[PDB]
Amino acid sequence: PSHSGAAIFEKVSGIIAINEDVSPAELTWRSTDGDKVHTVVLSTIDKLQATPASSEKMMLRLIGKVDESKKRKDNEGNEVVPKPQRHMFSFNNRTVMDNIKMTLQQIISRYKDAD
Amino acid sequence: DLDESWDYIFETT
Repeated sequence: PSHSGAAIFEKVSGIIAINEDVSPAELTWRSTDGDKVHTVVLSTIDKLQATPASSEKMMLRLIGKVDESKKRKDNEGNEVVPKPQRHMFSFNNRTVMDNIKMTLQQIISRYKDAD
Repeated sequence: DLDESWDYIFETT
């Protein structure tokens, strides 16, 4: 029961679990009932963004890193061909939803500066 | 039509 919070993905009520055992770590999400489960590494994330506390609909959003190796954004105009990754999760509490974002900020901030 | 709006709710604050 270390590092976890009620996270609803794809309109599915489930609990999320962060694993900081490895460098890139791992964020597991299992349905509350028990049937659907998804796993996505947090290291892949690049930026963190969520809805304001005032917003009646409490939800978080995670943006992945862009591919600045093959993709090209022209020289003066930006001609990006692909698009960055962006996944959001529905929560039912500002405290829990805040515990996830606050943690994700440290996971990436520690792996983004360390390199 | 609430798909595009979904990006705004997360984009801005």
